[PDB]
Amino acid sequence: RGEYVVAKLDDLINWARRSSLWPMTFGLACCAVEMMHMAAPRYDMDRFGVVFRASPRQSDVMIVAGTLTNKMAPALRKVYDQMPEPRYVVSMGSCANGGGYYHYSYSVVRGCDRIVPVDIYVPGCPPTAEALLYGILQLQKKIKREKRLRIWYRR
Amino acid sequence: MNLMLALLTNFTLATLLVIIAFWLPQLNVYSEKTSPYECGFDPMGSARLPFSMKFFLVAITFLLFDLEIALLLPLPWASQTANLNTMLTMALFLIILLAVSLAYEWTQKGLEWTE
Amino acid sequence: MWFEVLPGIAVMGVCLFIPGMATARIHRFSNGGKEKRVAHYPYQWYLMERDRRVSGVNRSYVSKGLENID
Amino acid sequence: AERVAAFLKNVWAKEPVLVASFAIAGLAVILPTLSPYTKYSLMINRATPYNYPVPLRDDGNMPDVPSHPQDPQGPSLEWLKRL
Amino acid sequence: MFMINILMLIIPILLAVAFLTLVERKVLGYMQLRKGPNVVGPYGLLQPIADAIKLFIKEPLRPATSSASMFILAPIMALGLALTMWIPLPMPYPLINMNLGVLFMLAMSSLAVYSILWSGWASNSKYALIGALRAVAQTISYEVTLAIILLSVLLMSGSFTLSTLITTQEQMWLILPAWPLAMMWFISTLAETNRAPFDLTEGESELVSGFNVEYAAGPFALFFMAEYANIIMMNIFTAILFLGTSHNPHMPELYTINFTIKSLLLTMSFLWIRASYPRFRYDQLMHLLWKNFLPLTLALCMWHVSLPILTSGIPPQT
Amino acid sequence: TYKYVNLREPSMDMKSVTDRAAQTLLWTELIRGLGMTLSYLFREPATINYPFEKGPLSPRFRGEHALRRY
Amino acid sequence: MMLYIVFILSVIFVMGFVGFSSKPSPIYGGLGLIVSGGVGCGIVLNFGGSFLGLMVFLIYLGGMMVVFGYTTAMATEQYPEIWLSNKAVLGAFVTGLLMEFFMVYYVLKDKEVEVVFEFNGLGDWVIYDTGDSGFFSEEAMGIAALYSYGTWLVIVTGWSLLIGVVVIMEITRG
Ligand SMILES: CCCCCCCCCCCCCCCCCC(=O)OC[C@H](COP(=O)([O-])OCC[N+](C)(C)C)OC(=O)CCCCCCCCCCCCCCCCC
Ligand SMILES: CCCCCCCCCCCCCCCCCC(=O)OC[C@H](COP(=O)(O)OCCN)OC(=O)CCCCCCCCCCCCCCCCC
Ligand SMILES: CCCCCCCCCCCCO[C@@H]1O[C@H](CO)[C@@H](O[C@H]2O[C@H](CO)[C@@H](O)[C@H](O)[C@H]2O)[C@H](O)[C@H]1O
Ligand SMILES: CCCCCCCCCCCCO[C@@H]1O[C@H](CO)[C@@H](O[C@H]2O[C@H](CO)[C@@H](O)[C@H](O)[C@H]2O)[C@H](O)[C@H]1O
Ligand SMILES: CCCCCCCCCCCCO[C@@H]1O[C@H](CO)[C@@H](O[C@H]2O[C@H](CO)[C@@H](O)[C@H](O)[C@H]2O)[C@H](O)[C@H]1O
Ligand SMILES: CCCCCCCCCCCCO[C@@H]1O[C@H](CO)[C@@H](O[C@H]2O[C@H](CO)[C@@H](O)[C@H](O)[C@H]2O)[C@H](O)[C@H]1O
Ligand code: SF4
Repeated sequence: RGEYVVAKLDDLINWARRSSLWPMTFGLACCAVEMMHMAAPRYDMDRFGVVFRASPRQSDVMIVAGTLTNKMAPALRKVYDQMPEPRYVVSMGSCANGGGYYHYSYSVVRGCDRIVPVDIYVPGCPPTAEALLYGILQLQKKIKREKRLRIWYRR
Repeated sequence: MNLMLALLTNFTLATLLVIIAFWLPQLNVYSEKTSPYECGFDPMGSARLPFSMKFFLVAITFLLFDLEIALLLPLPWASQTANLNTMLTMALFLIILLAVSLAYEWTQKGLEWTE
Repeated sequence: MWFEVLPGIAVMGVCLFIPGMATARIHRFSNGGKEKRVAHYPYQWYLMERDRRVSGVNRSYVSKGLENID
Repeated sequence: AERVAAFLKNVWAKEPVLVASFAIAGLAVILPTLSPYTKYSLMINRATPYNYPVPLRDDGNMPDVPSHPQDPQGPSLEWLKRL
Repeated sequence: MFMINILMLIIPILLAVAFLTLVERKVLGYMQLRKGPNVVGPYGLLQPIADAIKLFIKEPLRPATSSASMFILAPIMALGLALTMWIPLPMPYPLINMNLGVLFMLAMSSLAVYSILWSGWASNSKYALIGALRAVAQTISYEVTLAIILLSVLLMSGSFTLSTLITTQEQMWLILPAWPLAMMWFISTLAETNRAPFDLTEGESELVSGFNVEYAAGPFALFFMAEYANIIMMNIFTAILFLGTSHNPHMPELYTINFTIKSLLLTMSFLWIRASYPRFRYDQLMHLLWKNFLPLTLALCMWHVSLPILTSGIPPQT
Repeated sequence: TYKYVNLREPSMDMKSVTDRAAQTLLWTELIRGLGMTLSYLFREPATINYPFEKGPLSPRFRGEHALRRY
Repeated sequence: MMLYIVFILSVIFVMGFVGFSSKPSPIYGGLGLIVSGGVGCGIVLNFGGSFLGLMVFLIYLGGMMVVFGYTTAMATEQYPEIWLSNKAVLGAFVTGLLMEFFMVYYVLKDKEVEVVFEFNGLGDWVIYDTGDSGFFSEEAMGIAALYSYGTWLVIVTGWSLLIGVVVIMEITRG
């Protein structure tokens, strides 16, 4: 039965991908400090298989951790496009979510979702390191629910 | 034949892994994705532009010193000679001259990189 | 705790043990239960070639003792 | 001696690596002449038989050449066994 | 049977490399007051499997400016030559018994450098080029001292055969009479494997990812496997050189167990060192080797030519 | 008041100079740094088992908003 | 087929020479020289010269790495030339390959060939020595004799290498 085989292969590729999320070493402002605390010993993101890698070529997740300005927007889009696929975007904190404290400024992008597609929004200013971790585990469960091979089988 | 087989297997295995890597995943190729990486901004100038070598003199000295080890590597075999008086003198003479050559390049500021 | 790093070390240790163990056992299997003959110099290869001729079965690891001298 | 001794204590403070190098290289150059065991190195190297010892035609007047390898005449390695 | 012997060599190597990645992450984690992987499989035992699968179903990228053929060739060279470095290793019997096994390992290590130079150059990007030229500097720094350090040790063993080192060290480890050379050998292997505090060709904090910055997915995994394979192999080489294990011909597995423990501990020390020190500047590495190790190595090469001769302890040729 | 952070002249006596030579040649201060990371390997890690364990908070914590009733 | 191993390596040897003699970018010329160094090592090894074969490979690997560094500094252009990118380079490349292909095809057809000078084509193995069983490597014995017979060779090579360091310092101090 192909349905059974593709279902199990979906679980494997999904499991491999959520178990090995490598965020891009990419942070913008104060939200990036709480992201540092998620890597720090109390939360130890690395224990979930979540490992920062500087090169976009070797990253699976972009965590937009801070305010995105108009001057920075093209560079953020550039390094997101240079991520191979599958790739995911986590929006962290009010600034990245929708502009936040600087929403009405002439120099700020009102939410990073105007520039890139976003999989998870983590609320807070900043979200606590635990809140960000909750967002990463929420991303993992979203990847767990993906049905790439089951949909291909029924195409 | 064993050596040739072992080499062929190693590089065949590596080549197969690269074939899988390119034909297994789902691709989505477009211009911006494959553009060169420079931290989010476009590069200024080609990466093929000349890249000055500040250790150029040590690199040339490496060629001469790299050849000295080819003269010295036979020393374990030369120690099996009955003519040990000559062999020891010549063996020390070669190493000393290498040390003198290093000392000269050192004192004359040849090991310092160009500023 | 630190001893939770051991399971990965044990798995890594087992993998590094296999190549040496396998090579030793494969050598005995392919040389009639003995170490593989080592031929670093022409003399040793000459003796091995003579063993192959003397064996009668084209195997240099098949030894012939006094039973073969009349 | 003071100038050299003062020079020694200076290079120990500044360049101990180069002090060790020259000290080590010096012993390499000197000790082989002062060692009493250096002579055995040639003797051992000479006693290793890489070649077949081709026999001599017994012309009837070489009394110091052994007829048999276990005869008294010829070089001996008793010195080597006690080494 | 020989083809089976080859497979029982490289498949375990790849498995050991995969689980070394877990061990480094755990060892680094606990030295950093955290845990490292402990979710993906019990005690993180499945973490390497997820990473490998992830990378090989990830999209590989060929950069627009890149030289296509060289870009593909370089990672194949890296892994293929990393595996080749293992075939002459006596554990206690080598897969390929060589007369000049040490000279074979020197040559194969020199050839592997071109997998860094060509990957960096073929990428056609500035951070990759900078990383590649750091490898040129690194090789110039350590290669001369490394060969002459080996020579001095081999003047006590008498040959370039790796199995002879087992015989040489039957009574005593070579680290006793050659601990100064062992110290300088150990640092050179760190520079040879591009390991901290000599991780300059990658130099993450400086070059993002250096020579492999443009590599993704499966091609990236090949460079990673090659590096960790070389870390283990270089520490097996060190164990044979300086901590020789006794070989009982009738119980060869006792050698393997003892020799494996020594190789593991030496590999752990690489992880230990990475956790402890800052990184060298790549000109300071060149001056370390040329102005410190090389003077001392030349002097000790002289001493180890004379010492066998003056003590009448020259090793046998055979 | 102030203090100098880096203003000290090393002693130039023979014992001190030989202590510094041993440090240079035998890497003593680098070995000491290895001891510190070793001691950490054998300490209990600070990691908590999220989401089964939670970081501590206080009654003043500012989180998600809510509209209340009498 | 394995009996022709030396001939097959020598064919690749020439192919590498055509690679860098057609003079593409020195990056690729260096690659051609490295291939020839490896197969050249393979050729010398099959005549009993393990040390000579490995040594020449070891020396040229170091040499071409220094050439690689100097290429990126002093012999680069915006569009480095592969063999297919330049008409002169491509013409030399194909001309060399065709000449080699023809010499190989005919020498393996007649088990002999006449390309200016007469070359036998029976397989290089026919000329090998038949009777050896010494407890040593003859090439190793000859090389080791550098230090007991070649005192004069040691002096002139040792001096030349020392003068080489002195000379490059002078030449490069503008
Ligand atoms: C250290 C070595 C480790 C190596 C590990 C190797 C991986 C082991 C795990 C294998 C799991 C199965 C692979 C599934 C991943 C496929 C990638 C993917 O997700 O694509 C989604 C796609 C989804 O496609 P789609 O049709 O639904 O839509 C995509 C197109 N757009 C964007 C327009 C919507 O799945 C497929 O297209 C095919 C799935 C096939 C599943 C069977 C795999 C067969 C692979 C053979 C390919 C033929 C080439 C030869 C390659 C070499 C063969 C080994
Ligand atoms: C009978 C007479 C006998 C004659 C022979 C006598 C010989 C013995 C006496 C000679 C001295 C022996 C010791 C020689 C060891 C090498 C010394 C050396 O080169 O290190 C010094 C080097 C200098 O660098 P620096 O301190 O910055 O300042 C120098 C100023 N130009 O500084 C460095 O190299 C620092 C290295 C930095 C990188 C270190 C990272 C790893 C540190 C942990 C390694 C622990 C050691 C592990 C060894 C394991 C071996 C298996
Ligand atoms: C810039 C130029 C620098 C030139 C440097 C030249 C350094 C030469 C230093 C002297 C080294 C040799 O020193 C010399 O070694 C030989 C052994 O080899 C010793 O020779 C001694 O042992 C050998 C065997 O080993 C016997 O055959 C010999 O009869 C006996 O005298 C000498 O007793 C010693 O005087
Ligand atoms: C036979 C083998 C064993 C013998 C060792 C052979 C190598 C000998 C090398 C001797 C080097 C002597 O000449 C060397 O020249 C430079 C001048 O630029 C001196 O001085 C310079 O270098 C040192 C270190 O780089 C600096 O601390 C110093 O501030 C600087 O002025 C070196 O302190 C001296 O060591
Ligand atoms: C154990 C006995 C053997 C000991 C052999 C030691 C030989 C050391 C050779 C010099 C190595 C030191 O390398 C460098 O040498 C220069 C002199 O050349 C020293 O500098 C020295 O210069 C001159 C003497 O030449 C003095 O007036 C000066 O006061 C002194 O400092 C430096 O302190 C040192 O940086
Ligand atoms: C990437 C480019 C690579 C270029 C490589 C160039 C290789 C050069 C061509 C080498 C081919 C030599 O071809 C070799 O010729 C001899 C001819 O007797 C054959 O040897 C033959 O011996 C006897 C002759 O009676 C036959 O029974 C046997 O079938 C056959 O093997 C070899 O089987 C063949 O392998
Ligand atoms: S959301 Fe808050 S903490 Fe985060 S970058 Fe904006 S202002 Fe700073």
